[PDB]
Amino acid sequence: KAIKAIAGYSISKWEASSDAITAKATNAMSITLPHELSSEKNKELKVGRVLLWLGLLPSVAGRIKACVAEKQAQAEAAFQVALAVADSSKEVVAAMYTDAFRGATLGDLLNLQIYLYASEAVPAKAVVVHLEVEHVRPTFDDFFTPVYK
Amino acid sequence: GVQPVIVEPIAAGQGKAIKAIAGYSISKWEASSDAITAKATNAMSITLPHELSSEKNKELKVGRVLLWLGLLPSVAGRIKACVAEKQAQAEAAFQVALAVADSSKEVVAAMYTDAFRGATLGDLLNLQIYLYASEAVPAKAVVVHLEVEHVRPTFDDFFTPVYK
Amino acid sequence: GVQPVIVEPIAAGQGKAIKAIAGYSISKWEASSDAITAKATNAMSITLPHELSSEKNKELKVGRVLLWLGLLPSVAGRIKACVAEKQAQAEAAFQVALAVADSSKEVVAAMYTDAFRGATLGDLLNLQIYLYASEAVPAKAVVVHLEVEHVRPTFDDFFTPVY
Amino acid sequence: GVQPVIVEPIAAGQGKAIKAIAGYSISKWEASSDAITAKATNAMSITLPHELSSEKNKELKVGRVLLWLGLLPSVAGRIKACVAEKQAQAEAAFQVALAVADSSKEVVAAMYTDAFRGATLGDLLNLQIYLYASEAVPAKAVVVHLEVEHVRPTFDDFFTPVYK
Amino acid sequence: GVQPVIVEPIAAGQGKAIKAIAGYSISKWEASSDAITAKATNAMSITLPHELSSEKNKELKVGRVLLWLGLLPSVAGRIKACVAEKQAQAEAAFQVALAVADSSKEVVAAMYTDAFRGATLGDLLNLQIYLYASEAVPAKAVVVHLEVEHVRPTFDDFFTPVY
Amino acid sequence: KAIKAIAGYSISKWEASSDAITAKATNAMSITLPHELSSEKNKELKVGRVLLWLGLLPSVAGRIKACVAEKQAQAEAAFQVALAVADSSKEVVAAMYTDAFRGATLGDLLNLQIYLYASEAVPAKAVVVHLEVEHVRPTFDDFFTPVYK
Repeated sequence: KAIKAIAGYSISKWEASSDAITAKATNAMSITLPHELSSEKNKELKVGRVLLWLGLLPSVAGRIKACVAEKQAQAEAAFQVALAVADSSKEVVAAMYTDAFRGATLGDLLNLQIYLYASEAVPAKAVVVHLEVEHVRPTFDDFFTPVYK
Repeated sequence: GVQPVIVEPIAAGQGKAIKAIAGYSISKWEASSDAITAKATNAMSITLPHELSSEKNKELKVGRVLLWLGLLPSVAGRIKACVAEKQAQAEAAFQVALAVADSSKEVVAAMYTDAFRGATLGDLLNLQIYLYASEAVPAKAVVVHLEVEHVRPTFDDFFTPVYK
Repeated sequence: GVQPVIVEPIAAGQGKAIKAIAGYSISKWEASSDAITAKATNAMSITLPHELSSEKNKELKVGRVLLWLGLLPSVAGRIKACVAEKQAQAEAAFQVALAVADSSKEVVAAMYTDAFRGATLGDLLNLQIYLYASEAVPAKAVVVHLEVEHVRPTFDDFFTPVY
Repeated sequence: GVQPVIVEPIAAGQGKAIKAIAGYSISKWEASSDAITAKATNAMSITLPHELSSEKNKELKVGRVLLWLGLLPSVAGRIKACVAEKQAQAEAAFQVALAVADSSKEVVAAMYTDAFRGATLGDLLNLQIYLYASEAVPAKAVVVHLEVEHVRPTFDDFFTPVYK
Repeated sequence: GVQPVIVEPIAAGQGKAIKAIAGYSISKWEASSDAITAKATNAMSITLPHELSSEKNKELKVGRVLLWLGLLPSVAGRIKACVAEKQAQAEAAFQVALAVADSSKEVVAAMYTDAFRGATLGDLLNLQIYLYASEAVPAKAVVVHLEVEHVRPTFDDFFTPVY
Repeated sequence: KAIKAIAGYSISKWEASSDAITAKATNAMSITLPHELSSEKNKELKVGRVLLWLGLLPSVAGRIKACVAEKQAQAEAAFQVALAVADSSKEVVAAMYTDAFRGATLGDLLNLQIYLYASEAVPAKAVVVHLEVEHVRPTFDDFFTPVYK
């Protein structure tokens, strides 16, 4: 089976491709909401659980780590405080945050960042980061936009 | 069975007024404009009053929003306006707006019944006002009026305690 | 389902007349205009009729105010009128008015349901009438009619004592 | 029979707040001061807010009035203040005042429970504020806060009718 | 008629402790001061403790805020403190504060019952603490204690998963 | 999901950074309570379960082990008697002590030590040790300090 969202909650999924990475280097990528949730009305919706997993090219060599944390002056120091890390050298390359954000809002996610690490040279678009975020269902999504505008 | 009716003419300012829902109050303020070039657009920021600019008061939920613009009796041209999110392109806000106030209609106003419902008063600072003109217009020639329904502030019926 | 409906055309002078609220009466007077420059505006102070200008009656409350203007039939163009507070700019009063009377529409009128509901007849001397015209207009071409409802005066059905 | 009691100490700003009577609301605003000479007095006019300066709103009855003054933490001297009618002599207003706020007390405030009851908001413009200083003080060194209980304005829960 | 009454003297530490309202908890932390020029004022930003600095907890509502300061016993003079919004003038915050803590009185404290009732813990980062002294005071001589009551956090009695 | 504390119990979390480590060397670090639990009144509170996990820098090479045990004359000999070890060469880098301390007090934890091991040179602050301790909730934590002091 799989994990089902609680009553009154929906799950939104999107992805973001990566840039080039150097050796023993760590990039910081900001989080961008999908356009359908970018309004001020929808930035007030609560957040439940958040799941991170990534997909590498089959020819990518070396160990790739990733996590989501708050903004840090030193990019590498994020991994010491993150509550879960997606490491490509174990059975499950995923990072589940079941309680790290439960109660924040979608507008709060713009204050977070995604940190990627690589021990070997990585070209552009080699890694794809998948983000899945559970949140309160939008209040009006079963109505047409009124015609008289 | 048919039914005959008579339609009664209505004078200006004679219709019914909208009433706020329980637990809410309506605050009003207006802002001036500056010069607009022919076939151009302007972006105008939204600034709160002083009495609603404390951390306590910027946590009040928003209801409905009304935007109506008053202009000089001698301005020639077509004026349009809307309220939307901040955009790189000022003219591109009209392509996605849910209500546009156009001066060449019978009612020059726009009602946003659901676009900003559930936001907070402090979130309103992230919205802008876009203003278009068909022909060149000078400054102060058009005034925009903004009316926001929001939760009634909790403590406005109490004197300040005397022991400071 | 669908209901058929017949709309009956009406002539001028057909239509309801608004009735004053209980305990109130309506007083009417008019003001004549002077020459107006094209694309300019005029301001003129409200003058109470001689029968309401005493201290006894300037303390009565105000309900609704109605404005309507009657033009010379030869006059053509566009005339606009409004009632507001005294303004530094004559034409700026149209940006803050809650109603404007226009001659290019079918009903040339302006109704103020709550703009002054609760003031006194003496407060009307603090207001002004603003008149705009797109073309030049000679004097005595626009007559401004005002209708005000107010609390019914209490001691007026008496003769003046002469003993 | 005797009765023993314990008196509990109270911290600053810990007492009860006064609540307005039915049908009334409280509006607040503050005004700055200018330089005061040693052993001298100043007369400060009273100006209404903008939202309460229409003919409709200057007909609202007044209830209670509270005057409390906040001053810099570094001002040396004694400061007194009162609200009274306009007078030829500024120092002579303290001889007839019903409540004087003196900075050398535990509670620095004055309550006027009956002096101005039954007047109107437009009548308040006829009153002044008198301010005394024992030693020389600079400008902006003392701010006066004024709180007026008055009848709740009738139409603040309604949207403006759209047909202008 | 007249009732006799005996007043019982109390020692320091005797007196009631205010209980937090249902559904709320109280978190306490302290801040140390630095050198203060005589007849001058200092401003210092509120820093949340590390256990409330996450996005999850900065969305909790605020009830009451209590301030009290503890001095070195050798320190003499007058110290004043208040919590307000950020001000262009450091000392102007005392003219708009709803309470001030003074060391020349018996209780050196300041209670804010409604000044911030309804804000968020993240809004406290928009406020500042202002400290004034009549004489010169060296660093680490005033310790500012803050006590804040807020909505009780919901998901904190769990271990961090490690699967 | 995650593991919830029993009735009448709360969980306190803190961390301590590491010093430099030599090759095939083992350091001993004493445990320090948070300041809010350091009083004699709060040192009498009972202890439930204790969890240890650590966060390395992504560029740290070599195998890092860690455990908490009693004071030992020989530092390395702790790993032979510890009931759980956090090894950075397996799926879960964590050490759970579900019954090793259940019944002791917080004052007893000052008699324990944390032992770290490294097979390669490690600079200062490279490892961060996270400690999570379940204990009886303090008896007075919903009251203000009385004003008249």
